Amino acid sequence: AQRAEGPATILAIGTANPANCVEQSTYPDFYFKITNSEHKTELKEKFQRMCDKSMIKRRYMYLTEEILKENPNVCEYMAPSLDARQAMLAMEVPRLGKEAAVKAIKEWGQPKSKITHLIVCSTTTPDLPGADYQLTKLLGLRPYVKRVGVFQHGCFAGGTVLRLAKDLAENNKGARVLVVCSEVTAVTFRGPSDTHLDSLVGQALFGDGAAALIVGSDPVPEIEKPIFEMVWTAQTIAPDSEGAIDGHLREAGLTFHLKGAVPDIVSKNITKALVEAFEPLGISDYNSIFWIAHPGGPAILDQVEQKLALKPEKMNATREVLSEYGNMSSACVLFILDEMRKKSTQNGLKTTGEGLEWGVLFGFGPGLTIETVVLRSVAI
Amino acid sequence: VSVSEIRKAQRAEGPATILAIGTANPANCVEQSTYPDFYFKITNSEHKTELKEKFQRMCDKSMIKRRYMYLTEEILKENPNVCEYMAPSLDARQAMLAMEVPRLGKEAAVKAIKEWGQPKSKITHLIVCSTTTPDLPGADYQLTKLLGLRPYVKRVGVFQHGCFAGGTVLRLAKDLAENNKGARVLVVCSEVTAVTFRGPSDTHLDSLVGQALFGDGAAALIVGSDPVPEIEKPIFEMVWTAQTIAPDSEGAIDGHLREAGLTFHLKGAVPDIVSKNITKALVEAFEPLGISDYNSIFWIAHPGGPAILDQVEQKLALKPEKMNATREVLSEYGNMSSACVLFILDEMRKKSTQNGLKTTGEGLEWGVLFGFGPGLTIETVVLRSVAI
Repeated sequence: AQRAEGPATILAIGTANPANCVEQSTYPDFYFKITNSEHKTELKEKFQRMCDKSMIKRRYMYLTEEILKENPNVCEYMAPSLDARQAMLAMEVPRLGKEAAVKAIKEWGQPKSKITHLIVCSTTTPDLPGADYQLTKLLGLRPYVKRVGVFQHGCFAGGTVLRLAKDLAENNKGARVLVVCSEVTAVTFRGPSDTHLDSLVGQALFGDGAAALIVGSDPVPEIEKPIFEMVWTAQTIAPDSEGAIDGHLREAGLTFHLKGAVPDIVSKNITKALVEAFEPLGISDYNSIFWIAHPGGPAILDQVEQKLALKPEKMNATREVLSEYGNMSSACVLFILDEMRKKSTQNGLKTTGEGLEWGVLFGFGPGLTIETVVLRSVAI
Repeated sequence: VSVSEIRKAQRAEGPATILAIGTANPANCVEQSTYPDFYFKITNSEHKTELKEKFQRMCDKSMIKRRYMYLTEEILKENPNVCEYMAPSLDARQAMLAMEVPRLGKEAAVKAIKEWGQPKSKITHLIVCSTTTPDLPGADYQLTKLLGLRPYVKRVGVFQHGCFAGGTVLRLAKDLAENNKGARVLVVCSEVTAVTFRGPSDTHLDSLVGQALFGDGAAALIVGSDPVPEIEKPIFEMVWTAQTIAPDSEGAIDGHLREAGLTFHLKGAVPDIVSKNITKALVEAFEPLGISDYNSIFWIAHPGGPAILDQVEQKLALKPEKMNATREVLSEYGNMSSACVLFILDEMRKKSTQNGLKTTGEGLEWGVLFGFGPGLTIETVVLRSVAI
């Protein structure tokens, strides 16, 4: 009587962001000023076009004007600054993650002493113990909670944590898994450089945020309220994409090397992933399922939409999150699930999935990995 | 189709079982008896006569005969900051790990797959563990590339967990294999001291003890539920798992990844904390089985240090033979972090076969595996042996 009976189900969702709201319209002037680069006028025009095409209205950042003034080495492009950044991360990642987790637990409505497993995900973690240990302490969870830390996986990790939570919940009766994704740009922020150009795109897209979930099989009637059910999962590496998205954790912090073929590679490989997931269910109409896609950038969304001839409405929840929060790495897809279920309830639809039955969630990231998670909605 | 019908046809049936084990170590073998002279010379610290005496004592009582290290005198001579106690050297260490962790891990994996005997294309999941990883993609990606596994292998990287992670990967493999029909999980723990090696300091004796104990190595396993009779060959079966944090131990073992690489800091007495919390971990795991005599089960314990083994043995009044397998690995390889407990499982099963015992667990039926590490974490895995 140790294994569970039904499908792993999402029972709650909560999110959080740093208090500092940064409007995109005025970021270019701010960015080039704080990094003492107002004189490279031309390079500011390149960044100007990147922000105008980003389709982002605002982002939230732990890094404030004061903190940047406190750390000149972080404002240069490549200066020794890892130690300073690790200190910021050791405090903020767990704090922001706790804020989101508290809201998820409140929605769930059960004692925190009932949480049996914990999965914590962040692009990087500064020490040993990892962030999972820190969050266990800050939330006051059972000392014997089973922990798993997911670090340096990157932008596709929203799918990864769902994939892990599914097996932990389904193979253990009574198991209730707290999942937390917390991302903070203190590890990636740096000054502009007309040489390292691709590093510039991250400064125009990346933002801060955290999202938490409670996942479990065999929901208790009325006491717990299902939102979405997980059905099948997969992970794969796109062919001829090595180096498409690289990252290096060094003494100058974390630097990225993402080329311009990214949008092309993702969209060209999206069809195979969909067939692998839905052909077994006899589903061929991709406008008949609800969508959740990691908004790595606007181009990825435009080409997937064009490639499959999706109605513009399919990418709505995804584009709404990109517009109001920017690219929060692993946390994005979880924010999108929240936006979709809230919007559906708001407009009086019949299911948490915009009134539809089946859906799909995609994570995209380093090693040009594509994570796929098939979902099913819940009535009303 | 309904989700219910899908779930029913998706799950596996029996308990996760270890089907093969393989290990590997760097080619450079370092004798312990003469390490003090070697270490103080390469770090240009021969004028620290008193400090060297202390280190000689540490090495003499470590119960380690030798270790294998990727770091050689030639490499050390090319990286001057790596020889200092705390100088800017992370970038150089990252380049070393980027190559060695995946290379050493692949060597062990090839041996495990050979024993298993089945196509590499049938591996559905991959778990790679290492104290740290230098880039994005993580080491799990590189191993997949080096081995040529199917691109759709489901991967999970376990980084910055530490010395207790040997238990962590078994705990994860248990759920991945048991909840997915046909799943075959390749598990790899690869540890390289290039990330922790540093010069001696008379104000950081805890860092120095680490220089006397840590060694390099990798271990690989194939784990799966529902073994094909007479084709696949079960070695050990997993029964139950647990993880806990010892009370009042925050600070006992901590590491920091910084510009000077990875450093460790201790607080209190680790051996005492482990030995005082071990009985409760055992009672909770074996009470349900009706076992109170710990000399009646086979043992696998993370050899963090010789003192932990001595105190555990004394606390439970174990016969000398109980720790044979554990002490053999500590003696022949040193503390290889997460990989240790996996080397011990291999030693125990090989010796049981060699000396004619009736089960892979020294002729006994039940056994236990313990992992100890940062945030004073204790991982417990209950095991059942296999006949002959």
